[PDB]
Formats: sequence, C-alpha cells, structure tokens
Amino acid sequence: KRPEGMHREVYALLYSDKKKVRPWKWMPFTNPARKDGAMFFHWRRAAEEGKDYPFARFNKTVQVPVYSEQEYQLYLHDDAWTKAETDHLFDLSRRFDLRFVVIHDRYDHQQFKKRSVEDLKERYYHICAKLANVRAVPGTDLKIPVFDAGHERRRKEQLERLYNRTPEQVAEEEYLLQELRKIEARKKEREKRSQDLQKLITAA
Amino acid sequence: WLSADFAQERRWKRGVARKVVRMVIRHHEEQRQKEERARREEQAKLRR
Amino acid sequence: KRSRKESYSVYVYKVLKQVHPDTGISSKAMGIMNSFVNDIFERIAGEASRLAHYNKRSTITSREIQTAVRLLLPGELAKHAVSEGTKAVTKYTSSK
Amino acid sequence: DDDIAALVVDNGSGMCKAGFAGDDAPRAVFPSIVGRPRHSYVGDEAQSKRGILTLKYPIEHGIVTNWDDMEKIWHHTFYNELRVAPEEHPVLLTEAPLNPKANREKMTQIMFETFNTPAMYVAIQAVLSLYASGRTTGIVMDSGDGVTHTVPIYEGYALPHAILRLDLAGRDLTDYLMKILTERGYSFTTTAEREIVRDIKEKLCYVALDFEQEMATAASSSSLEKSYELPDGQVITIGNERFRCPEALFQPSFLGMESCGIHETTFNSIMKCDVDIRKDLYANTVLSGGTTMYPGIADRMQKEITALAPSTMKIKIIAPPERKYSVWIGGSILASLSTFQQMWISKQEYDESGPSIVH
Amino acid sequence: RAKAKSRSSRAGLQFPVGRVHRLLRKGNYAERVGAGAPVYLAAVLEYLTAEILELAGNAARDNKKTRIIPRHLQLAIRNDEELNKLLGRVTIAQGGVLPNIQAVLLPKKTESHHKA
Amino acid sequence: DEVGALVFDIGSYTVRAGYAGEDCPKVDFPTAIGMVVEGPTYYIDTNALRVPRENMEAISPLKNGMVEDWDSFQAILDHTYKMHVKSEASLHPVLMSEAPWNTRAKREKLTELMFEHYNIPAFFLCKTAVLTAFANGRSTGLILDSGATHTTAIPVHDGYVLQQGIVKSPLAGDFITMQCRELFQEMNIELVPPYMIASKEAVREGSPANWKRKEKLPQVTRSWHNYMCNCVIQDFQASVLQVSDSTYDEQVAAQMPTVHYEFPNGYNCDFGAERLKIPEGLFDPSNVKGLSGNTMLGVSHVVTTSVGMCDIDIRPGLYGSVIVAGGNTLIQSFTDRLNRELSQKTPPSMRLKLIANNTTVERRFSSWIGGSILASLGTFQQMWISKQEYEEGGKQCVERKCP
Ligand SMILES: Nc1ncnc2c1ncn2[C@@H]1O[C@H](COP(=O)(O)OP(=O)(O)OP(=O)(O)O)[C@@H](O)[C@H]1O
Ligand SMILES: Nc1ncnc2c1ncn2[C@@H]1O[C@H](COP(=O)(O)OP(=O)(O)OP(=O)(O)O)[C@@H](O)[C@H]1O
Repeated sequence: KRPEGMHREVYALLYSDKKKVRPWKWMPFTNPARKDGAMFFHWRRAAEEGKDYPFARFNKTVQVPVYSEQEYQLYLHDDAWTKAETDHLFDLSRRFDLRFVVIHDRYDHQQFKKRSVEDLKERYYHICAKLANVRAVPGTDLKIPVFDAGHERRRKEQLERLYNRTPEQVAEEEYLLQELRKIEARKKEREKRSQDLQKLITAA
Repeated sequence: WLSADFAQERRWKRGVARKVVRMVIRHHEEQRQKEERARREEQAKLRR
Repeated sequence: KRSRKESYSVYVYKVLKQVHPDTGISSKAMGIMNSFVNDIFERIAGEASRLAHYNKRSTITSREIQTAVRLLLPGELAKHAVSEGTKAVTKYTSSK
Repeated sequence: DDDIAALVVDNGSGMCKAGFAGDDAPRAVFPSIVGRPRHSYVGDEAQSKRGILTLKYPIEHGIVTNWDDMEKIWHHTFYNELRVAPEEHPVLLTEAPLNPKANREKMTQIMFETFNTPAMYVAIQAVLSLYASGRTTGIVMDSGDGVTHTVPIYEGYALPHAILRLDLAGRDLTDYLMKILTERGYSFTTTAEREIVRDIKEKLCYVALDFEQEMATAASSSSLEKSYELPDGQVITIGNERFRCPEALFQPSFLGMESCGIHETTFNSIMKCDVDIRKDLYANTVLSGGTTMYPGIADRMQKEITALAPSTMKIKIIAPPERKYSVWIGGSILASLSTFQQMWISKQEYDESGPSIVH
Repeated sequence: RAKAKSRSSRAGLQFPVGRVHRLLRKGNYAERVGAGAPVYLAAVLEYLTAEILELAGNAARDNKKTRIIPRHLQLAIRNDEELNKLLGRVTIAQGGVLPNIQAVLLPKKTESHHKA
Repeated sequence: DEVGALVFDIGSYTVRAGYAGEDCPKVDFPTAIGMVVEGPTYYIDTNALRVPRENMEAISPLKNGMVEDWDSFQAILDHTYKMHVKSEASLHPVLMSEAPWNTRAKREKLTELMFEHYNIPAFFLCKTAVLTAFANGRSTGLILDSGATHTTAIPVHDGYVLQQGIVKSPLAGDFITMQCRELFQEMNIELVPPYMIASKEAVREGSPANWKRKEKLPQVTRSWHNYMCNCVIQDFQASVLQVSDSTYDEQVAAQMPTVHYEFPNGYNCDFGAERLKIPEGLFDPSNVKGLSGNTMLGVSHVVTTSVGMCDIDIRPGLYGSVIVAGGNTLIQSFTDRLNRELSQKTPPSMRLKLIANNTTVERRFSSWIGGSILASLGTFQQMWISKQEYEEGGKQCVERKCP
C-alpha cells in the first residue's frame, strides 16, 4: 500500500519517479572615548556586564598639529597675522574636524578682521608646511602639496561669474553654445577648404 | 544607517497598524459570516 | 509612451555574482544567457504540456515538469535539476 | 497557536480585568491593590483588610512599578490566568495612556524574567478598546479610575501628538461624591468606605444633561429620589447627587480641580488631529471605561459635541451597550486571533535583541 | 496586511517564479497550470544558468578576462559533454568554434637563411 | 547607544517632548501657555489652557524662537517633566533644540539652568536646522522652516549651520493670522471663539449666526481672547487656505472651487478667491495691503538669498538638498508652488531636489525627530555635556561641546 503520509506535491514528486536565564538589566557604563569619566547607562545583556564600550573606536580625531610658543615666534611669525589671530584658526580646525567651509563662518569677525576662505586655508597650510620644514625626524610629510591660493581665488571668481546668468547668460547663452561648434566647424570648413580648393585649382 | 532604519520602521509600523485594523474588521465580518455559515451548516446537516 | 521590455538580466546577474563574486558579464553575454533561459523555458513548458495532454490532463503540475526535466536534460545533468527542484518544492511547502 | 491560549490583562487603578482570553468577558478580576503591615496581601484579601493594612496602588494614574507591587498584582493574576506557564500563556499587559518607553521596557523585561514566558506582548489600552467595535478612528473617552484618555486612535495607531487626558474618572469622582454626601444626607468619611460610597454610583448613575436643561431635572421634584439603601437599610432619599457628579466629569470646575470638560476635552483632542482625518473622528466616537456606563452620558456627549462640532459633521455614537469592559472585549478579540500569532515576542527575538525590542 | 513574501524567496530561487508562472498561465501551454510547475521550472532554469555561468567564468579566468563574452559562452557550451548535447542545435552570435594550435608549424618548416 | 533620555523641541508655537528613539513626541501642547500671577501659575495642557475660566493671560514663554522669560521657561519645563513625562530629570539626559540665531548668553544661561535646578546627568543643545537635516536623511542641505513667527532658510553643510547664509522673513503664521483677521473683518464676519458660545442653531449659508452667549462668562483678558481667536483662525487656515499653483491671478483665482467652513458660532460661508490671495503674500509680499515695502523676502526669495550668501562650492549641494519643514508648509499646494519657483530661479547646473517629506508628523515634528534619532546613536554618546563637564568648565561648556 502507498506509504505517503507527507505533502501531496512533494510525496508525488518523491515516489512517482523513484528556561532562558539571560536577564537584561539597566547597567551603567563609562565610554573610553571620553576623558571626563561621564557615567552613562545602556540596555546590555548579563553575559557582558563590564565590557568596554564598542563605539569608542569611532573617535579618530583630526590630525591638527600643535606647536610651542617659541616655535611660533621663531618660524610662524607673520606681519599680517598675530597669535590671537592664528591660534583661533587652529582651535576652530580642531573643533570642527578641519573643514574650512564651516571654520570661515565660525571666524570671530568682531576681534579679527574679515578673512575669506581661501586666505584662511592658505595661512593654515603655510603654517603646517613651515612646521614640517622645521622638523626632520618626525617625518611630518615634509613635501606638503600646498595649493596655490591665487589659482583658487581666480577659480572661485570665474565660477561665481558662471553662477549668476539669469537674464541672457543662461537662456541666450544657448547662442554662444551653438557658436562653440559653429566656429570650430565653419571657420575650418571655410578657410582650410579655401586653401585646399586653391591648391586643387592650381593642380587643375 | 539609523535614519533609513527609522523611516522604514515608521512605514512598517503604519503598515502593521493597517494590518491589525483590517484583521479586526475581518474578525467581525467573519463572525457574522460564521453565523450565516452556521445556518448553512444546519442546511448541510439536513443534506447529510 | 515608454514601451518597456522585460528580461532576466536581474536574476542572472544575481546568480552570476553569487556563484562568481569577482567575475562579471558583458551585455551581449547577458542577452545570450537570457536567450538560453527563454529557450529552456519554452522547451520545458512544451514538454510538460504535451506530457499532460497525453494523459488527458488539462493542468501542468510539478510532476509533469519533473518528468519533462528527466526527458530533456541528458545523462548526468537531469538528476541534479530534478533534485534541486524537489528540494525547492519541499522547502516551499514547508513555509520557510 | 497563541489564539486559543491568549491571555489579557488590564489592571489600572479601578479594577484588574485579567484572566484567560478567548471568551467575551473577564475570567476573574480583583481591585488591583496590595497591602503590607503598618507596624503581604493582594487582590480581594487586600480589599477585605483595607481597614488594617497599608494599602498602596501599584498603578498611579498610569505609572507602574513591577518589583513587588505590580509583581504581586501579576502573581494574583496567576490565579485568574491559567496555572504554571507551560499550559497556556500568551501575555499582553496593561500599558498606560502614554508612558511608552519607561513602562514597556521594564515591564516586558521583568515579566519575561519572572514568568519565563516563551510568549508575550504589550500595547496601549486605547487600540485594544477600539478593537471592541472595529472602525477607522476612535476618540475613546476611556474614563477608567485614574485616567480619562482622549486617544485619537486613527487606523489603530495611537497618535501621541494629539493625545490628551483628564483626571476626573475614578477616585476623584468618588471623593467628590463622598464630600457632596454629608452635605446632603448620609455619607462616610474614610477610604475604608469609599467602596460602599461608589456602590451608590454602581446603581444610580443618571446624568443631569447640564447646560441644555440645567434646572428641570431637579426642579421636577419627582421621580428622582431613588433612595439608595445602605447595609443597615437607610432610605435617606438620595437627592441632588442624582444630578451632582455625573457632570463633575464634564465640568471639572464643579469639583474644584479645573480642566476642559470630558466633552470639550475630547473635542480639543480631535481638534489637534489632522484636518482631513477629523471627519471620521466625530462619526466614530467610542466610550470606554467603568465610569462610562452612566446611561445618560451618551446623550450628553452627543449634545455637547454637536454644540462644539460643526453642523456639517454628525456625532455618531457607537458606545457598546456593555462598555463596562470594552477594553477587555477588544483586547481579547485582538489576542484571541489565529492570524495574530506572527506578532508575538518569544525567546528567540528576546535573546537576539532583548527587552529593547521595538516595544 | 502581513508583509508580502515573493515565491522566489520562499523556495529559495533567484530566477522569478512569479514571472515564470505568469508567462505560463497566459502562455496557452495548458488550461490551469499547477502551483508547483513554475517553481520547478524556475529551479531548473536557475541550476542550468548557474552551471553555464560557472563554466563561462572558469573559461574567462583561463583566458585572463573579467567580462564574460560570447567567446567564453561558446567555449563552455562546446567543452562540456552534456551542455553541448543540450545545445547542439544552438548557435551563438559573435561566437567561434574550438581552435587549433599553430605550434605544429615550427618543427616542420620555417623561413630559411636564404636572403634572411 | 539608546539611553533613557528626553528630547525637548521647544517651538514658538508648540513644544514637543518625548524619549529618544521614538517616532513621535510623547506630548505636544501649544507654547503660548496661559499664565496667572497668583508664584505665577502656568498651564501646560490643552485641556487645562483652552478652558472657559481662569483669565490665564498668555505669556508666550518664548518669542522669535528664543527664550524670553526664564521663570515661565522653568515653569513649563517643570510641568512637562511631571505631567506627561513623570520622571526625575536626574535620571534622563536632555537633548534640547535651539534657534540658529540664539545668542550665546541665552545658550549658557539655559545650560546652567538645567544643571543647578534639574541636575540632569547630561545635556546637549543642537540647532533646529541640524536636527531637521539629520531627520530627512541629509548631512548637507538647506533647511526651509516656515514656522509661526518666522520663515527661515538655514543652510547646513556637514552637520553644521552656516550663520552667514541664514535668511529670515517675518512672513509666517502670524502674517497668515493677521491676513485672516483682515479678511474676516472685511466680510463682516464676527470672530466668536468657542468659550463664548452656549448653544447654536443651524442657519443658512451666509445668514447671521443664531447662537446664545453664556451668561456666566469667564474673566478673560484681551490676551487670552486674542489667543482663542488665533486658535480659531489657525483652524480656519488649516481647513480653507490653499497656496496658488502659479503666481496669483485674480481671473484664475475666481475659477477655483470654493471651500465651505463653519465658524464655532454657526456662521458658515463659501470662500472663493480670498482664500488663495492670503497665502500669496508668503511668496509675493508686494501684493499685500498694509505691507508697503519690498525688503520682505518671499519663501523662494529667502531660499535663493540664503543659498547665494554661501560659497559656490556648496551651492550645488544646497540646491540638491532643500528640506522643507514647518506648520505653514502644510498649506495645500505650498510645496508645488515652492518647487516651481525654485526650478524657475535655480540655475540649470544646480540640480534642484525637494525631499518628499510632507506628512504632518514629518513636517511639524521634523526638528524633534532629528534629535530623537541623534540621541539614539552610540556615536552621540561621546558628545554629551556631562555634569562634570559643566561643573569644571562652567556654563561656557555649551559653546565647545555643541557649538
Ligand atoms: N457597575 C458599575 N456602574 C457604574 N460605574 C462603575 C461600575 N463599576 C465600576 N464603575 C466605575 O468605574 C471605575 C473603574 O475604573 P476602571 O477599572 O475602568 O479604570 P482603568 O481604566 O482600568 O484604569 P486606568 O484609568 O489606569 O486605565 C470606578 O471608579 C467606578 O466608579
Ligand atoms: N494643518 C495645518 N494647515 C495649515 N497650516 C497649519 C496647520 N497646522 C499649523 N499650521 C500653521 O503653522 C504654524 C505653526 O508652525 P510650527 O509650529 O510648525 O513652527 P515651529 O516648528 O514651532 O517653528 P520653531 O521651531 O522655529 O518655533 C501656525 O502658525 C499655523 O498657522
């Protein structure tokens, strides 16, 4: 007699073709990423009461250099910049992860004269390059690729000119766009073809 | 990571709420359909 | 106003990546693979339809497809497909 | 199949609606109190010894603590539910109007730990009460003992931004009654007799329909002295309390603690909801809680919401005739449900995540 | 409602069981297709595709290439004993037949020193 | 990562308080709490404020999105802590939102006020724009918040606000309320709040309201009466007002279907082009009576100005992430008009993109949801202002841990 006893489809296919004891508890914990020893709380398991906080690894601070007063007075002296004017830049860099698009806004324009983004970045990179050049053993990337602030300035200016284009530099600019191809084709197809046809007529 | 999770979780929570509401509506409708089917079961018992 | 056309490029690239993580596939190779998929689809479907029709049956069932796979695939190739299909059906009816 | 095994609980501060789920009524209840020596009991024993024990309410207007008081409440509920866990026990517990994190996380953790339940769940009383009837949205009054919920539960979700509450549901109303008495006839002056006091409202709970009639109920001077009888047999001919403190619920100023009346409270609650959703809020107003039996509350709510609500929207009342335990009825309808099995929390997801689950 | 689960995920297949059953039900292959027919068909298609893709990737790695091309597919189909039997009638675009080695020319004849 | 905390979103219109990790705030009540000088008594519950009694002069503890009454601020905080929260502040860290233009003096006074009075374990003061960007799935982008007091476009770059790019306009909920007041006064509509109505009878459209005044009236102030009237006006706004798809055209405005609305006193009438001429002032304040002045910047103008004052290197990203939030943004067709105006103004190169969050919860509670997901991150645990940090570094610690 047919054994079956299982699902119809599977059966036909096969034959027709022969206590928990882990309590969660409210636990305090100290985050190694902090220096003040602030004690926080977390919903942890009982098997790991006391283990280090795992997210502490996500605390890699930016590499903003630190230098002494003597080093500054000796090498980083600048007629246009004073210590009160320079230390604030590095403070903002250390505080905002060394991004100059936010540091410029944070610049205290009350006590300090107005500075652009490009000149602030240039001063920072120049200070870094000087600190490196006055260092030999620590290998602080002696050959830093300091950007050209003037090229950066003119780039910021030309693209800003390309920004505001409402009246005719965005709509009528289609004319100059078509001209970009016309002049690259009409000028050639006229003058070079004139030369070619003159040579042909000479041969003819 | 957490914002995508929160958005998906809000959507899934609203979906589950819709599910449970439709399910209780189905429970009531099926209770009445079960009264009707008890009448039909009286008929089917006559038939048997 | 779009005229979208379908293809198996989505399940073949997935299969390729699950069996060959580092090796890709070109567009024309993908089209050839899709053509092979469609051809085997047609062959198996026609074989199952004809097999069901021989037994005066109006429904193509998993058993018909299983015997069609036994018939079409040659030598030591059918057995593997039949086993895969059976293990997928058993794992499908088990509600996993 | 948690359906056939379902368990439900609704403790609050009024009455512990607990026991095995599957039927359309609570298997057994107790007044949800615990007592200890003055210089341990729970349930009916605590209610019997209220005159000699140090009674405390493990539920305080929604706040709950489960280490001894609510743990003893649950240990007594063990008598209402089935016996030792492995028999039958999918457990959903009593959540407050809005205390989601603090209540849910700790309650779930400690209940799982104590009762070792392979199954459990948590949800707010509002949705489980709305499930008693089943419709798009509800503005359930849920006037129980310690809370008067205004929950606008649209599509089964308790919108917290629009959630409001009032505090004149239980012990406040009974105290206002006890102090209105002894100004008009007999009374008592201690919590040991507040039960026999509320036993006056458990039989005579006709409402005055103030602000539309406002004088005729008492001016009739006839067919209003039902003369509730005390254990001795006194016939003092219960008077204006026949019309006083049904309205204190709707007029908190009448008691002294002032706030939006229940009718206008719920009105504002739905006003805080979306403008496109509030349509079905008027036409699907539900009433829940023991304090809502009060046969006259239906017409009072109709009249007041009509006075406040626009004319274009009609006030459709669907208050169940047995709204006494509307919470328990819908909660069991939800729990006792075959297709609801896939939404319970078990050992697996507990161990993988813990009580820090979505809640 | 409950979170909808596809039929390809239940069985554990990558190819579309849904689209397979779709092509079948309105493909006139039968009157009322069974619930298991499409699952089995998709499983067999997936297995065959996985095998041919394995062979094509092996051929590509042997040829030191990353993108599979008709060359690799043809080589794989004609090298395997059973796939060639299954695809004997088939021809592939931009494909080729198995080649021969030219090393045989060297030790028979080459250019002599005459005016080299 | 997730610790029992309380995210406070103290908006000028409503304050939202709840636990970190939730999808919605635990409580949401109007910020214009009523006050009675009895110390002074404050009511922080909708059922305890909109009540026919208790003069409750509206003190509005904050104004212009900044704290202006520290005593009323303490009172509202206390009430929020023991009315719906019902928990000791010392057991829950506090993440509170702040207006970008909030001064440092305030920031520090608020910080110290939450350590010597409430003794909270940790503190953090994040800007509303940062939280909004955090919630909508963007670290860089422009935050357009059209609140009750002001409509502001706050450019956020890398999770930090660019102050120089902040643009504010007084065309906000207050302006809409004023315009609705003017419209009602022009149409001979008596704005009768609910608390003054005893009963009413249905009347025909446009006919005088047939309502009875309560005899035992409350002793309300002009402030509380105006507050009730403003609540009614805001209901009218949410029910009727609709932004014009294109620039307001009177001829096209007279071809739109009317919207029916019944005031609390029973007066009901259909509104035609008057409901679409009010919301036009937000985008085009030129055609506004009594607003004679062109310095006022519309929503699209505010956005374009805020993006123009920023470095061009980030303007593409700003246009690619323009998050719209606020209560006023819930007005019908507001998003479409804004997107159309921005597409017409935004240069072609700049890919304009408007995040598709438009739900009431998603819009009004964006600032709170941001902090809710920000305080639930394990990475945020290292940024808290701990009690020790405040005790050692003082009140000025707010400027370093949460600039
Ligand atoms: N037979 C009855 N008739 C009229 N009123 C009753 C009757 N029985 C109880 N009540 C009233 O109902 C109240 C009981 O409140 P209930 O048990 O519904 O509170 P709860 O909703 O469970 O608690 P919470 O408010 O915390 O949710 C009592 O205060 C009592 O006055
Ligand atoms: N449903 C609605 N439809 C249309 N407009 C509405 C609606 N609800 C509220 N508003 C308007 O939105 C305004 C409230 O703005 P909102 O509270 O969102 O700002 P906010 O988040 O408090 O701003 P801030 O955080 O800067 O204080 C009110 O003045 C009201 O006119």
